[PDB]
Formats: sequence, C-alpha cells, structure tokens
Amino acid sequence: VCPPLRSRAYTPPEDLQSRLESYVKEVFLPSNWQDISLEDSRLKFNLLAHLADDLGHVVPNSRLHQMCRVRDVLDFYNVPIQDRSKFDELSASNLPPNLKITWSY
Amino acid sequence: FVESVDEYQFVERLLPATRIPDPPKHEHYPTPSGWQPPRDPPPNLPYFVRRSRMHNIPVYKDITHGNRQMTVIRKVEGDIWALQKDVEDFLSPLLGKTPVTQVNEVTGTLRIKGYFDQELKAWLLEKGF
Amino acid sequence: YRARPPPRRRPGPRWPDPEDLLTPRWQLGPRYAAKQFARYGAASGVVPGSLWPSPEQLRELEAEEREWYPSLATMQESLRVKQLAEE
Amino acid sequence: IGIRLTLPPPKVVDRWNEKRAMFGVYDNIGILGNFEKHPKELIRGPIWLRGWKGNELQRCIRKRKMVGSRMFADDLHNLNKRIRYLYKHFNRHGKFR
Amino acid sequence: ARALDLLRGLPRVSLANLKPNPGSKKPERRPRGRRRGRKCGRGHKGERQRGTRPRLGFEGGQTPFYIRIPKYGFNEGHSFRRQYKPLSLNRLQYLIDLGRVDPSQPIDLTQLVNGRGVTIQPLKRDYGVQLVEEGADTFTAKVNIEVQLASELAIAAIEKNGGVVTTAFYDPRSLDIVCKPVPFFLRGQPIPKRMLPPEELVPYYTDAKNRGYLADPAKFPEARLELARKYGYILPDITKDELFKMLCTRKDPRQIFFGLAPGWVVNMADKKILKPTDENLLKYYTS
Amino acid sequence: EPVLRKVELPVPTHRRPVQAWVESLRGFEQERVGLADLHPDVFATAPRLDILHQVAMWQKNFKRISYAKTKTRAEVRGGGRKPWPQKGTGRARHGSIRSPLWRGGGVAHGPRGPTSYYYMLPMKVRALGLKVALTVKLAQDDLHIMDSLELPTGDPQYLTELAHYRRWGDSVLLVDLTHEEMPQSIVEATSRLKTFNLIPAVGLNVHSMLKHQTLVLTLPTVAFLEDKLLWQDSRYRPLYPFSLPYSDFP
Ligand SMILES: [Mg+2]
Ligand SMILES: [Mg+2]
Ligand SMILES: [Mg+2]
Ligand SMILES: [Mg+2]
Ligand SMILES: [Mg+2]
Ligand SMILES: [Mg+2]
Repeated sequence: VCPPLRSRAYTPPEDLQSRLESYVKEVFLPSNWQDISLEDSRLKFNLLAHLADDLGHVVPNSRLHQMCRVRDVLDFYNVPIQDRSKFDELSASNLPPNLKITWSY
Repeated sequence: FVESVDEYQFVERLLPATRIPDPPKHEHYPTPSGWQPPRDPPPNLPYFVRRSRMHNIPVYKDITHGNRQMTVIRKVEGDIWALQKDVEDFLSPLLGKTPVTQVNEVTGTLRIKGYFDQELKAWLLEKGF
Repeated sequence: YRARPPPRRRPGPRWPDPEDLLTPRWQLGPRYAAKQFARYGAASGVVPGSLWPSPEQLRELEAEEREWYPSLATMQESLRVKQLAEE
Repeated sequence: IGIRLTLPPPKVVDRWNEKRAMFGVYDNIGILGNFEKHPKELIRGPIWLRGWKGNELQRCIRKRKMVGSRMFADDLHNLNKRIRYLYKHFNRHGKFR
Repeated sequence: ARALDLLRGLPRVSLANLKPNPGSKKPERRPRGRRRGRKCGRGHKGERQRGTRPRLGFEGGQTPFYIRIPKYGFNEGHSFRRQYKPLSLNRLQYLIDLGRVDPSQPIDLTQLVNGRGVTIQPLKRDYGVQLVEEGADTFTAKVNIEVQLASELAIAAIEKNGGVVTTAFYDPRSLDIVCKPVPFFLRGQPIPKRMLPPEELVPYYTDAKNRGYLADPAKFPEARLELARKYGYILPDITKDELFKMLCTRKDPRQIFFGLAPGWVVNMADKKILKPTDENLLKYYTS
Repeated sequence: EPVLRKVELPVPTHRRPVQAWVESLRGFEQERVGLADLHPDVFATAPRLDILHQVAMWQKNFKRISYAKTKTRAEVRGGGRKPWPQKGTGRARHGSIRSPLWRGGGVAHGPRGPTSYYYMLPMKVRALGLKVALTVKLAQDDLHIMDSLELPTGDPQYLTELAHYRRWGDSVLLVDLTHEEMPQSIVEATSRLKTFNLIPAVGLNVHSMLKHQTLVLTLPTVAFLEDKLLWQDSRYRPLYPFSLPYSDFP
C-alpha cells in the first residue's frame, strides 16, 4: 500500500547545528567539526542516512558529491525548500486588489 | 598427418593490444623523445588540461582557407577563462599584441590565432599539465 | 514492456546444406571450412588434415614455384651474368 | 474551396506502445556488447540497402547487382532503363562540371 | 562543474529540448520565392541554363590544356613501384619511450604495427618500413629492429646505441600476414613461406653494408666497424651485453614469424598449433 | 549493512568520483541502502547537449528506410505515342500523355524506391553520447541506482505505486545487466506496463534514456557501463574490427 506522499516542503530546524554535531559525534570528535572530511563512504552514508531519516529530507544524488565536509552538509540542510505550486506562490504573494488570478487545472 | 602442440606463446606475442599502454617509468625526465609525464600532484590552477589518450599535451595546429593558422588547446577542464587570461599573458610579449582567441566553453577548448603549438606545449609542461 | 532478447551471433559453426540451391557457392568450398575451423577450432568438426594442400594441390604449388620464383642461386647467377655483360 | 468544411477525425497516437517504448534499444549493441554485432545488422529492410546508403543511381546499380536476377521481368526492364537514364543525367546534365 | 549545477536548475532534458549545435546545420536553399526562384540561379538561356554545358576539360573546341601537353612517363609503372613507409628514429624513440614498442624483444614489422608506430598498406604497394635518419642525434635506445630499408645514418645510430638492425624483404602476401597476423590466423590457412626478394632487390638484401638478412654474416663486423669509423663512435661489443641473445635472434629467411614455422596452422579457438608431419608437406614448407 | 560501491577503473587524479544513493525495490521506503561511487568521466562529464542531439538523431535516422516510391513518366503505363502532331491542332506540344504535366502522368521528382538514411557516427562519439546522457540524468536527479531489481511481487501496481511514492517520473527505464539474469518479479511487473520499460545493459541508448523520465540502473550495470564506456577512452586506433581477437579485449 502506498503511504501518504511525502511533502517536499522542508523548513530547517532551529537547533540544526546542535542536532548535526550530535549526529557527527554519533557517527565519527576533534575541534572544528565543521571541517570533518567525509571522504569515507561508510561515514558519509551513516551521517547522511541518519540526517535523511531524522529530517525527512535527503541529499539528492546531484548534490551528493559536493558534500565534501560537515560544513557542506550543514549548508545543504539549512536552506529551505518549498513545494507549493506556482499558483500558491503567486496567490499568496500580496496580490494588488486589481489583480485576480484563477487556476482551472 | 596432423600433430598439435602448444607453442602458442609465439602467437600471444603477435596478438595486439586494444588499450594504449601506460608509459613506463623513466629514471630521468624529460625522456629522450622529449616526453614528460604530468607532475604529481596536479597543479592547483583554476583549470586543468588533460593529456591525450596517447599521453601528450592536447595542443594542435589547425589551418583553414590555406592561410588562417590557429592553435587549439583542446582538453581543458575548469576555468577556461582563467586559461585564456594566462595564455594571453604568456603570448602577448611574444606577439607584441594581445593574441586573438576564441573560448569554446561548451567543448572546453581554446583557439588562438597563429601557430604557437611548440611554445604552448612547453608552457603547459612548465605548468605541469 | 520488456525488451526483446538482444541480437547475438549464431553460436558455433554455420554449415549450410549443399543440397539447397539458394546457398551461395562461397559457403560450400574448402575455404569456408578452413575459416570455420579457424573461427571455432575443434567445435567446427572440420578434419584438420584437410587444411593442408592435397598431394595434387602440392604438386601444382611446387610447379608454380619452380615456374615463377627462382632460387637465390639462380637469381645471383642471372645478376652476375648481367653484370658481366654490362661490364 | 480547396479546404475541408469539417474537422478531420481526431488522430490519437499512443506514444507508449511497444514499438515507440523500445525504439533505440540495441543501437549500441556494438559498443556495449564487445562488438560481436554491428548496429547496422539491426537494420531491417531491402537486402540491397541494409547498412548502406547512396544516391538513386547507386541504389539502382546495387539493386540490379544484388537482386536483379530475382526481379520480375518488367520491373527489371524498368530498373535497367532507370539506370541508363540516371547515368545520362548524372554524368551529362547539371549546373556544375 | 557549474554546468552540472545549471542542469540541476534547468528543466528535464528530453527529446523535446534537443537542438543542434549552432553553425552545424546550414539552412537548405530551395528555388522558391523572389530571390531564389524565377531563373533559380541558372542564368539566362543557353547551354548552362539548359544544363547541357560540355564536359569538364572541354574548352569550346580549342585543343584542351590537358591534351595539348605532351605525354610524359611521370606515373609510368606507379602501381609497380615499391613503397616503404618511413619510420624515423624520432618516431622509434617516441614509441619506445611511451612503451608502445618493447625494446627488450626483437622489433619487427608486427611489433611496430601492434604498437601503432607505423601503418602499412600492402594493397597500396607498401613493401614495408624504411628506417629514416631523422632523429639520429637524439636516439638513445638499444634495439633489435628488422626493417625493409635502412639508411646508412639510421644503421649507424642503431649500432652506436649498441643495437642491431637488419634489412629483411617481405613479398606482398607475407607482408600482409606480418602486418595483420590475426586476420590471417582466422583465415585458417597454413603459414606460407616467405618468398625471396626479386632479382632486382637480391643484391641489396645480400649486401652486408645494408645489413641484408641474406648477406654473409661473416662480413657484418667489418661493415659495423666501417660505420663506427666513419661516424666517430666506438663500436660496442654486443656479445658482452646481457641481451645478446635477443639482439642475435633473427627469423629464418623463409620464416614470417619468429617462433612459427611455415606450414603450421594456428588454431586460436583452443590455443593450439597444428603441425603437418607428411614428408612431402614438410619438404615443401622447408623449401 | 550499507552497500558501498567503489570505482574499479582508475579515476583521473584531478577528479573525484561522483556519488549516488544505492536504493532497493524491495520496499517503498528503501531509498538508501548504500552509497555508490561513480566514475566522473562517465557520470560527471561535460553537459554536451549538442552531442546528445547528434546521437539521438543518429539513432532515429540511421535505421530509417523510407519505402515511398513514385512512378516516373518512363514507368507510368502507356504514353508511348505522341498525342497529336507538333503543329496544326492549335494545342500545346506534347510527347506523351504520361509527362508530369498531365493528369495521371509521371512524377518529376518524387521519392525514388526504398531509400536508406544509413550513416554511422564515430563510435567514440556514440559512447560519449551515452556518457553525456548518464551525466545528465544524474545531474538532473533522474538517475537511481539499485542493488538489484528484485521485487517483493510481480504485481505491476506495486511498481507503479513505488515510483509514485518515490516521486519518479511518469516513465521509468529499468536496466539490468543481462537478459537472462533479470529477476522474474521485475520481468513480470514490467511486461504488463507501458511506461515502465526493462532492458538489458547492452540495450541502453540515448533515445530511450531521453524518452524515459527516470533511469534506474543496478550496481552491476553501473560497473559494466563504466568499463565499456571508459574503454573507448585510452583505446588504440583499431587495427581491425574489435570482434576479431585482441591481446586484452574480451
Ligand atoms: Mg583542421
Ligand atoms: Mg534578386
Ligand atoms: Mg527559359
Ligand atoms: Mg549565354
Ligand atoms: Mg515509355
Ligand atoms: Mg498514376
């Protein structure tokens, strides 16, 4: 049975650095954990899979190679993505009173 | 009448290879033919010039109309514009004017008006590509 | 859908029936058999002894060699007599 | 009046029938199958132009050479006449020399 | 690369997005409209507009240029002239340096072709490879090379480096087999005898100054010393070299490949070599 | 246990292998069962859409044989005699009733016989087209790597629902290594579907990769494609067709 479709909307959590460093400690320690290199496949998979399970939002294959460091992972996860259609993006954008938009699709 | 045998080593010797062999390690460079492997590690320039499948610098003379002489640096990766700036800086003292060039960003090539294949090959060797 | 099975070369030697009129004449001679043996070896079923010339073929080859390819001694003698005549 | 007064019956195309869906499959049979088969061997058509291309004269010459003996009598006569005409046209007519 | 990030931004690449590279598709010109119609680029009435202008080379009745010039034997016998692809010492050194040709083994036309150092076309009357002195002053390889022609300077360079060079003849059939042995092996034929040089070429290949493969080996040291004296280098005693056996290895004058005798059949399918034992066949293939 | 794939072939020093999630078809949620390193020279080449167009057009047109044919004035029935004399009738001059000007006459420049459109791009160009298509799918997030194509069931509804849940495209091209070893479950599931098409690795091509919105590859297919496409790089100029024996070529 198909589960309810996962909404692609994602708002980065406020305690995101804390959660990320907790996961980094769980997976891997030294000072400046931002600069920990993910050249190891095991460690990269563990960290990214944990983050994907926890936040409901995975790094796409296209961006997977540019996650060279925990800093890169943090940058990827602190950028929001909204799944609202263009209809919503326009209508909920403070339309002037003389502008009317309707969608029949 | 028929006598089979296994002297097949002399046939394995005749079988040709489909893959270009990696050049053997030489004690001293440049090699007697002038060839030189790319330096390890690669230079940290914004651009990289990959060797040809025969392990030579991809710099080629080209000619059109019988009078338009050009030189092409072909297998460029990264900042082709940085490479163009470097090539202009390196070639302007030789010409006395900034060389006229075309940057094919799509194909990753740089085309320079005039023949500079030898100078550009030496220059790329010095840069370590 | 599922793709149809990929096209492949017919495995092993291909022996056309000589009785058929539509089989090309080049697929019936000994050269075809020799090529089949070279391509598939023992699996061809070609008797290896047939690859070498039969005694009549060998006699023809020897006659052709005697006729057209002189020995090194004969060539040297002809060159020597030509040089002597020129001198 | 050279225009139809009604809309033609709608033309429905199934973009995902088996032929369209599997179009192109095995076009790389050579470079992905150790070159056992050439992609031109995938071509189905007249025996005289499988994996081959030419102008009309070359096509007609090839057709006569390869299946001329199997051609019907008047078809072969037409092909012979066509080859003769095409020879004259391609070797004696035209803007260029 | 930034281009792949741009792709990530852009819509899906499909069969509705494809466009040829600009400049790779010239527009088709067809004779319709004011500019390209009417007379359609053919001009006013005449032979050229009718399409019936006379053949190329016709000059309107004046005796044509290509006929009023006297016949001269520039190309007489062109298809029977022997051609030899040049292999400069520069090219040989380049191949050895890049490892495409292995100097530790005897170098023959098969090895040159397999390393792609030379391209031989027996159908175009190539009779093999000629060694070329170009690059002699920088040749520093010890090699045992078998060529068809060799210049005096090329021989001198090869021998000064401590190597050996021999000029060996190949008839067109043997040459084709040597250049592409695998197709010959797939032909399923016994390896034929290498024919002797034609009478005109016999003195060349029996002369020791050319290092001919049919020359008296007794005269080789004298010729080598003469070259060393002429070109001012000390002749190295290759017998002392540890690779002397390789440098001495030479195929029999009737032998196409180094380790294969005439008459053998190479079964590549099961990695075997069938050898005839009939006395008549053995005599023929040894003759 | 993560399924990690490393790049078997040597990678250029200045380049780092690109990466993809190894997924599974065994469950709707099994979107990350491993991590695969893909060769950048196959999966991170330059985005040559022009080369994609070249290869796609070659695929469309090289097999084409048009069977359209018209009769010329020589082949139309009849038309031997001159209809009327040159002068006297007051009518236009004509030589046969089958000239192109006439109703029922020949066609002056119609299609002529079965015509082939056959041509071959260089095999290096065709392999490069395959590489570019793979890089494009990966960069646009249409490429999904699977450990295997094994399904819990051969029900097509399961496959369609799995694609819908994982937000795959309307069309999926699943590629398995060889025809024989393809799992029976995926074979049964895809045999009944129109937009989910399953092909062997040897059947991969630019046209089908572009027709299908998403491309699903197994790890053996990834290794196989890397080997085959990278072989085109660093290969010699052929001495004879590669079907013939070579020292190092299977
Ligand atoms: Mg050019
Ligand atoms: Mg005008
Ligand atoms: Mg007119
Ligand atoms: Mg006029
Ligand atoms: Mg008629
Ligand atoms: Mg009609």
